Amino acid sequence: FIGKIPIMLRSTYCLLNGLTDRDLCELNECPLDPGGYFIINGSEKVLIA
Amino acid sequence: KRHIDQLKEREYNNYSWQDLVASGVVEYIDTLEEETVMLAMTPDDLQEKEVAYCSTYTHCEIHPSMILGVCASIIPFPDHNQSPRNTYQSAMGKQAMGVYITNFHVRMDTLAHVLYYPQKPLVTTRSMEYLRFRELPAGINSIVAIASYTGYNQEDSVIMNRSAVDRGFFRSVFYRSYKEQESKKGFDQEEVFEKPTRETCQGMRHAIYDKLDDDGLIAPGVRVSGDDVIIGKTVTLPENEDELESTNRRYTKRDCSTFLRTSETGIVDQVMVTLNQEGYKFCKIRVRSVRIPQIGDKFASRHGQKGTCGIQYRQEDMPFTCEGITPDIIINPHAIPSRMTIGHLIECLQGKVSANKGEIGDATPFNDAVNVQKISNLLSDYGYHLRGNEVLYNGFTGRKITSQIFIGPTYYQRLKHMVDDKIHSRARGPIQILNRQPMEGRSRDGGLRFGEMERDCQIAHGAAQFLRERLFEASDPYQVHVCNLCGIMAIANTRTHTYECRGCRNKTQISLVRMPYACKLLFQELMSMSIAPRMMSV
Amino acid sequence: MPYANQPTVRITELTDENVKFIIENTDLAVANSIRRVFIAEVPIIAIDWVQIDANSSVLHDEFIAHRLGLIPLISDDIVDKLQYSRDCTCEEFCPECSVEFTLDVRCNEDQTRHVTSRDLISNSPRVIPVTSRNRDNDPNDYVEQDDILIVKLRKGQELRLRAYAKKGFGKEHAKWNPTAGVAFEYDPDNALRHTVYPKPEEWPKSEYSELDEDESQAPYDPNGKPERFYYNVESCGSLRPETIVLSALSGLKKKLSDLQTQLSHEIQSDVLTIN
Amino acid sequence: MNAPPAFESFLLFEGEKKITINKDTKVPNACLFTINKEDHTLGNIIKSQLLKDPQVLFAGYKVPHPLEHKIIIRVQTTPDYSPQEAFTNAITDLISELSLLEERFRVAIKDKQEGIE
Amino acid sequence: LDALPRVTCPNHPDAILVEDYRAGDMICPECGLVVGDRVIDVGSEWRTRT
Amino acid sequence: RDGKLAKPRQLHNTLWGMVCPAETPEGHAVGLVKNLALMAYISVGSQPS
Amino acid sequence: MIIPVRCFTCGKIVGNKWEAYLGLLQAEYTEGDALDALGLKRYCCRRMLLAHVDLIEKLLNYAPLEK
Amino acid sequence: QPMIYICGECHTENEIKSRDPIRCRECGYRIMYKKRTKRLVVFDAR
Amino acid sequence: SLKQRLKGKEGRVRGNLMGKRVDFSARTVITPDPNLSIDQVGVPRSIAANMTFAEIVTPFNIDRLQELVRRGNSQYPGAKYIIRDNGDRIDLRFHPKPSDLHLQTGYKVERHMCDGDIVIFNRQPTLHKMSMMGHRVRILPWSTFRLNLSVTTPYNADFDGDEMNLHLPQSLETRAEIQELAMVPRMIVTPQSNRPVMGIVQDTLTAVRKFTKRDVFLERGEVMNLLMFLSTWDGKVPQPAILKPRPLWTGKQIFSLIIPGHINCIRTHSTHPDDEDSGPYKHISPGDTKVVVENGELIMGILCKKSLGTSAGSLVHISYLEMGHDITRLFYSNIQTVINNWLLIEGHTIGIGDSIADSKTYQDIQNTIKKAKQDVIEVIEKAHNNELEPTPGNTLRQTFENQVNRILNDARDKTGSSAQKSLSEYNNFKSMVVSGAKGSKINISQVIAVVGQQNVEGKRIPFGFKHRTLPHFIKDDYGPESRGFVENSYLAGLTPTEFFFHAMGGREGLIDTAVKTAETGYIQRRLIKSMESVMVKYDATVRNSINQVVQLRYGEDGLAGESVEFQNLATLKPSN
Ligand SMILES: [Mg+2]
Ligand SMILES: [Mg+2]
Ligand SMILES: [Zn+2]
Ligand SMILES: [Zn+2]
Ligand SMILES: [Zn+2]
Ligand SMILES: [Zn+2]
Ligand SMILES: [Zn+2]
Repeated sequence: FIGKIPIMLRSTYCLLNGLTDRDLCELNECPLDPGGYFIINGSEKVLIA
Repeated sequence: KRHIDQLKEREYNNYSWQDLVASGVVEYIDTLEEETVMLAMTPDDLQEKEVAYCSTYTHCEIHPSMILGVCASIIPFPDHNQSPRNTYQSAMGKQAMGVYITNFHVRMDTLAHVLYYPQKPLVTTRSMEYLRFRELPAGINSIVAIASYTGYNQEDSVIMNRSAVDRGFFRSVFYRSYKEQESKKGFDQEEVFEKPTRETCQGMRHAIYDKLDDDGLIAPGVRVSGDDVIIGKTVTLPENEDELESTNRRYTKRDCSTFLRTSETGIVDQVMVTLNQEGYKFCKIRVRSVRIPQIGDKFASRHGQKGTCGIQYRQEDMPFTCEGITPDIIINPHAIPSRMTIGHLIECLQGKVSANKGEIGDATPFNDAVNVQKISNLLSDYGYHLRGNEVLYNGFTGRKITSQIFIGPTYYQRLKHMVDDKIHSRARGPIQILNRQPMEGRSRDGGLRFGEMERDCQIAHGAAQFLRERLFEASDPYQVHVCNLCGIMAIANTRTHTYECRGCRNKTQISLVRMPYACKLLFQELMSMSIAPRMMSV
Repeated sequence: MPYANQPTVRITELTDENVKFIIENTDLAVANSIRRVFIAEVPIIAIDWVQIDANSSVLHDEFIAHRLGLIPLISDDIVDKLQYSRDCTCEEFCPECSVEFTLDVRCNEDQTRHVTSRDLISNSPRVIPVTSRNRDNDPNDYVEQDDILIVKLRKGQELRLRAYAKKGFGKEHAKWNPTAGVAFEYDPDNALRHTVYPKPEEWPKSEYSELDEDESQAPYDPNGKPERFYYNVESCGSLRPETIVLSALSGLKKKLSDLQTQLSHEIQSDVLTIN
Repeated sequence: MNAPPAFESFLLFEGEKKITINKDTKVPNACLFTINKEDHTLGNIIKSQLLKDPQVLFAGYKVPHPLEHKIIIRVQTTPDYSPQEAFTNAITDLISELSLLEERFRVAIKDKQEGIE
Repeated sequence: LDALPRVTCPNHPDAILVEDYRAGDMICPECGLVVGDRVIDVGSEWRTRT
Repeated sequence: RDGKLAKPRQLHNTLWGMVCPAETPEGHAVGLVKNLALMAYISVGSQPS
Repeated sequence: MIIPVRCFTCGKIVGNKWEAYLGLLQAEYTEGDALDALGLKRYCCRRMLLAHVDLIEKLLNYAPLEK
Repeated sequence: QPMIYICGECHTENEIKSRDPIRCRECGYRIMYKKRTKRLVVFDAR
Repeated sequence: SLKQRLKGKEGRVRGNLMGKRVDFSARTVITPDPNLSIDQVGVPRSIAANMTFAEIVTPFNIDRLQELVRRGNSQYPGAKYIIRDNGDRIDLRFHPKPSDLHLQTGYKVERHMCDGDIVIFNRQPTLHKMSMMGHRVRILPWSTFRLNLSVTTPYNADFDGDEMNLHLPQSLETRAEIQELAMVPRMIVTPQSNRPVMGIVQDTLTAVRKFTKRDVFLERGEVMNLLMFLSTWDGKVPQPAILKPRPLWTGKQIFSLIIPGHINCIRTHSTHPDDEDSGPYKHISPGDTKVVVENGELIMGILCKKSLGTSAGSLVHISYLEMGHDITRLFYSNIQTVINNWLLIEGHTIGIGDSIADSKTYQDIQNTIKKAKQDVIEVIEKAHNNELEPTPGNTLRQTFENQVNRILNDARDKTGSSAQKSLSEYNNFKSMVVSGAKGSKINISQVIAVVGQQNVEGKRIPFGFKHRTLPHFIKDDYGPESRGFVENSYLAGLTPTEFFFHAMGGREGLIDTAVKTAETGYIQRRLIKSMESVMVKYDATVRNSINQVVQLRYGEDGLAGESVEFQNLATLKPSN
C-alpha cells in the first residue's frame, strides 16, 4: 500500500459514471451534476487552468 | 444530407460523433493549422461563384455562435447590444440567484438561494438546451413597460408591482447550514454537548438554553433568532485547581455553547449528526430562511441592465392598458439608449409576439428571419400596433397617457445582493481596548470604517472640531496626568486620593491632559525604545 | 348640490366568471376609483392561520402555506357576516371570525398520489368551502372541478396540517382580491386626443371602436368629454362578478359615510359652528 | 421586516384621527384640511366635486408623500360661503349619486333575469 | 475599588450584573445600572537547531 | 509574473473561436481572466515516434 | 414548477390545467389548440403556462425521498 | 424526551436520551436525524 | 518587531491613525426619491431604532424628555438610556420602573434618533468637498437610503448597488458646525471651477424640454392640481393665458410661476435648433429656439442643461447669488416635484419605432456606403500599382491608412447626417438627445446606421493572424472589415467578425477604467500629502504650517473663487 489518491468526479474510477440518472437519484445523486472536481474534506474543489 | 439521416439514426441505433470524426467530413483544428487554412464563414454564400473574390476556402465554421461562452450564449442578439453590457451580464449572470441541481434536500451548503417559480426563457438560444438551462432556469420572463413614471426608477433601478409580490413575485428560500464539532481541549479538557442551566454553568453571559434539548441541540422546526444559543456545550478546565468549595453548580463548567450571530431570524430546517476522518463526533444543522423582494434589493435584466427595486406599488396605483394590464416592472427608458441596448427591446418584441403566437422564438443572433418588419407585421396580425408601442391608462386619474408605451415580456435576474446583509451601523458597543478601536465589523457588531480620504475631505472641510469629535470622541477618548516638572506622563494616581509623579517627587503639581488612548500607547512604545518625549503648553 | 351626473348604467354581458357592461354619464375619476374599488376594497375570507402537524412530502411547509394563501376560496356565503378577529375580541380567533380547516394525507399506494383542495376540509360550520365539486353538483364542470392539485405524493409521503380562514380584503393582500384583470374602455376614436396615435392605421381597431366604426383614421372633437365607459369585470372565481360589483358599490358608499360622520365629528370636536 | 404591516396603510392608531381641520392663515374664507390614512383616489373626485361648485375660489389636495398615507386639502370659497359647506355639500351630493348608480345598476342587472333577446 | 468581581453600586451593593452582549452593555437592573466598562466582550470574544 | 510592464492584456486575434471575448470578470482581473470557448478542446499529448 | 394558481399578470387560475394541457398535448400536438382549449385567451396567461416547467417528477425519480 | 435520532440510512428513530456514540441499531451508519419539534407553530398563508 | 509595530505597515500610523472605525455611523445601499427635499435623506427605522442621541435635560422639554424615558426602548419615540450629571448611566430596558424613574435638569438622556436631525453624509470613495455633506434625516420603511436625484449629482451615486456612508454628530457645536458648513445648500457652487455642482437630469431634464414645447396647454382643473404640488405658492391664482374660444394656461406661464419673481437668466438656449450664429438673427422672430426670461417670466426658449446648471451662464448660479442657497433649494425641490408630477401624467417611453427612419434615406445610406466601399477599392488599386502619391513628410502606407480613414469617416458622417435628418422631432430618442440627456447623433449612427471603424490605439486592427486578422479573410486583405470597421448598425446587428472587434475595444475602455480607478486613489495621496501643509491666514497672506508666507494674498486678491464669474471685458475692441 502506497497511498490514497483523491479522484476527480465522473472519473473512469468514479463507478457512478456508468449508473443511470435513475441509479443516481437512487443514490440521491444529481444526474445533471457531472462533477469533474475533487471533494476535499467534504468541500468541492476545482482546478483553474 | 444522408449523413444527417445517420445522425438521426443515432437517436435510436448508432452513429457516433466519433464516426462523424471517423467520417473525416469534419476535423479538429488548432491555431497553427488555422494560420494556413482558408476558413469559410458560411457554406451557402461562399460557395457562390458569381462574386467569388476567393473560392480557395478549405474549411468552414459549424456556427459563429461557437465562439461564445456559457454566459454570452444566454443573451439573444448581443450584437444589437453594446459589447461591454454583455461582459457585465456575463459577470452579473454569475451574480444572479437561482437553482443549481436537483437534490437540494440532501444538499446542506452554508448558503443557498432558490426561486419558487423559475421560468425557462421565452426567447431561447438553442445551445441553452445543451446547457440544460431550460431544465434549470434562473429567472422568469416578466412583462415590463418602459416608462420613467415618478423617477423612482431613475439610475439603475425599477418600480415593481407590490400586488404581484403578493402573488409570489420572485420570492425565494434561503438556506444556511450550520455545522458544529465536539473535540478534546487537552489531555483531559474537552467540549461537552449539553443543556446547562444558568446556575450549573458560567460564561453564559445572559443567554438562556430553553431552545436546547438535553443533548444540547435545538429541535428541528424550531423558530430561531439572532441571539439564542443554537448548540449547547460546556468545558470544565482545571478539575483540581478550583478545589475546596468555590464549588458552585457552575464549578469550572465554562461555556462554549454555540449561539447565532446577532442578525439572523428564522426557523430550523434540518439536523444531522455524524463522524469524520478526525474521528471526533460532529453535527450539521440546516436553517431555513425566506427571501422576498424588497425596495432597494438588486435585480437585473437578461441584457446586463441591472437595477434595484426603487419602490413597490399596489396594482391599482399602477398605470394600465386597454385591458388594464399593469406591467410587472417599470423601467426608465433613458437607461437603454445611453447604454445602447437595442437587444433588450428585441427580447420584448420577440417575446410579445411569441406569447401571442403561443410559441417560442429562437435567440440566435444570426438569422435570415428578418426579425424587424416580419415580426412587426406579425404583431399587427395578432391585433396590435406593429411597433409594439401601446397606449395605457393612468393608475390614478385613469386618463390615457399622452405618450404611447412599448410593453412586453422579459427574462429577469434576481441578483445575489441581499441589501439587508449590506447595511451596517452602530452608535455604541464592544470596542478593541488593545487599541480602543471599534470591533472589526457587523458580525461582531462593530463600528464603521473611517478612511484617509474622509479625513482629507474633513481637512478640506475645515470642520476640525467634527474630526476631533470623530477621531477623539467617536473613537478614542483619553485623560492623562502629567508632572508639571516634566512633560513625561508619570503618575501612580490614587484614583480617589493622591496622584504624584515618582522620579520627580511631585506631590501637587499634577496636570490633566486629553489625548487618544491609542496615541498614549504609541508614546509608551517610544519610551520602550528609550525615548523620552515630553509636551507642554509652554 | 344643484346638479350631479345621472350615472347612466347599461349591462352588456354577464357570467359567473365575468361581467361586461357600459356605464355612462359619469366622471373618469369615479370610473377609475370604483375600478380600484373592484380589486382592493372588497372584503373576503382567506386563511391566516396554518399549523402543519406532519409532512413527509418533499416540499417544505412554508411553500404549501404560501400556496394555501394561493387557494381561491369562493366567497358565496356572505363572508361579510363574520366579525373581524381583531374586533371580535376573541382569544386570537373564533368561528364568529374564523373558519377552521384540516388536511391529513398519507401515500401508502405505490404509485404517485395527488393531493387536492378536497383533502382540506372546513372543520368550522360549512360556510361554502373551496370550489371543488361543491358548487357543481352541476353537469357543467370544467373537466373535473378539481380546481387545485395541492401536491403529489410518491409512496411513503404524508401530510398533516390545520388551517384557519379569516376575514380580509384585496388591499390587505392580493389573495383577498376577488378579481383578476379589470377591462375598461372609453372613447376609442380618440376624439379627446389623449394620445397622438400617429398614423392611425398602425393602430388596430378596438371592439368598441367598431361602434363608432370609422375609416377616417380617428375623428376629433376638442369640446369632448370622457363618456360611455365600457366595462368587463373578470372575477377570479371567488364570487360572481356582478355581485362583487354591488358589494364594491356598497363598501365605497359605507367608506364615504364614515368620513362624513367623521366630518361631522371634525366640526363637532371643533369650536366651529354651522347652524 | 424594516417596514410596517399592510393594515397600517389604512388602519389608524388610537392616537390618530382620520382627518384634521385647519383654517388658512393666508387668505380669507379659506382652510386647509388634513386627512390621514387616505389617498388621491378619494381626493380627486372631491376636488372635482368642489370644482363643479362655482362658489369655490380655490380647491386642491396632495399626499405629503406617496409612501405616506395622508392627504391635505386647501379650499377657498366666496366670503359668504364657507369651505366647510362646500366639502359637506360635495360629499352629500356624491354619496347621493352613488346610491342612484347602485339602484340603476340593480335595475340594469335585474333587467335580464333571462335574456334581452 | 477592589470590590469589583461582579457586583457593586454607589447606592447599593449590586445583587446581579447582567451582560448584554447584543448592545455590549453591562446592566444592573434593580436600580437602573450602567456599572460602566464593557471590556471588549467575552461573548464577542467567545468566537475566539536545538 | 515573468515578463512584466509594456505587455498588458487587450486581445489576440487567434483567440477567435478559442475563447469567449465577453466572458470575463469586471474586476481588475479583467482580460487577465479567460474562459473556454463553447467547442474548444485541449491536446492531451501523444508519441509521434 | 408546481403551476402557481392565478396568472401573475392577471390572476387567471390554472391549478389543474397544466396536466390537462399535458393531456391536451398527448391528445393534440397543437399548442395553439391546447392553449386555446384551456381558455387562456390572454398571452400573459399563455406565457405563464408556455414557459412553465416541472422538474419535480425528476425529484420524484429518487427513491430515498423516504426520510 | 422520546425524541433523539432517526438514523439517516435505515431511516429509523433510535429515540432515547443517551450519550451513546451516535450509534444505530442494525444500520451501522452514524448519520442521524432528529424528529420534528413538538411545539405549537402558527403559519400565515401570506 | 517593535519598530514595525509602530512603523506604519498596519502600524500605529497607517493601521490606526490614518484609518480606523467610528460609532454613530451607518451605511446601506442607495435608492432614489425625487420627492425628498435636497436636505432630506431617507433613513431605515431599524437604523433609527439603532441610532440614538444623548440630550442634556432642560426644564423647557424635561417633561417630554421624561416621556421618552417613560416610553423607553419599547418603542421608537422613546429613550434607551439616561446619563446623570455625576456620570451615572441607566438602562431603561432593565430598569424596574422606567416611567417612575426620577430625572432632573442637567442629566443626559440617550433618546432614539428623530427626524429633522442633521447628519453628515459621504460617498466612499471621497474625492472632493461636496463628497461629504450635512443632511436632514427622513425615517422610513425598508433598510434603504432614499435621496433626491439632484443630490446624486455631486455624489455621482448609482443605484446599481452603491453604498455610501453617514455620520451623526453628538455635539451641538458640531451640529451647528455641520449646519453652518457641511449642509448641502452651501455646496451648490464649486470654487474649483467657479461653477454650480447641482444638476437636474434624465427624466426631469427630458420632461422640461417636453414642457417648453409651444404645443403645451393646460386646463384650469389641472392648474389647481399643479398648484397643490407646489412646495410654496402665493395663494393667488394667476390669470389664464387664453380666454377665447376657451380659457387656458401655458406651460411657460406655469414654469414661470415656479420661477422666483424678480430675477432673470438670458442668452443660453444652448440647443441645436434655429442655427449657428446668424440664421436666428435672420429677422428676429427671436423664436422658440432661444431662451429668454423676464421678471421671473419665461418669454420663449426650449431649456437645456447649460441653462439648468453645472455650467457658466446658468440660472442656478445667479439664483444662488441673488436668492441665496435657501430660496434656491426650495425652488429646486419644488420644480423637481412639479416636473415629476407632470412627467408622471404626461408620461414618456421608448421603442423600436424610435429606431425607425425613412427607407429611401436608409436605402440611400447603404448606397452611400457602397460608393465608399468602391472609393476604398480605388485607393487600394492605385497603391498596388505603386502609382499612389505618398503625403509629404509621410510614408505611402501612412498616407494610405490615413486616406482610407478619411473615407470611412466622411461616409459614416454623411450617412449619420442622413439619419439625423431622417428622424422626426416626435421621436423620444431625438427628444432625449436634444434635452441634453444621455445621448447624441453618433449614437443614432451606431444604433440606426453604422458603428464605424474599430481601432487599436487609433490604428486599424493589426494583422495578428499572419498578415491577416482572421482565416475568413484572404491574405493581404485590406478591407475595412479586415481591419475592424463595423459597417452595420445596432439595429442591423453585427457580423461575427465585427462583434469580436467590438468586444476588443470594450476591453480597452474597461481595462483603462480599472487601471484609472486604482491610480487616481494613489496619485491623490501623493498630492494631498504635499498640499496639506498650507492654509489661508487672517492677514490675507497665504502661509504654511511653519507660518512662512506662500503668497501676499490668496490668488493675489484674497477673494472667494465662487464669487468669480465669466465676463467679457470687450475693451480689446478692434478699431480704436
Ligand atoms: Mg456610481
Ligand atoms: Mg447614476
Ligand atoms: Zn515628573
Ligand atoms: Zn372572534
Ligand atoms: Zn444597582
Ligand atoms: Zn394572465
Ligand atoms: Zn441506521
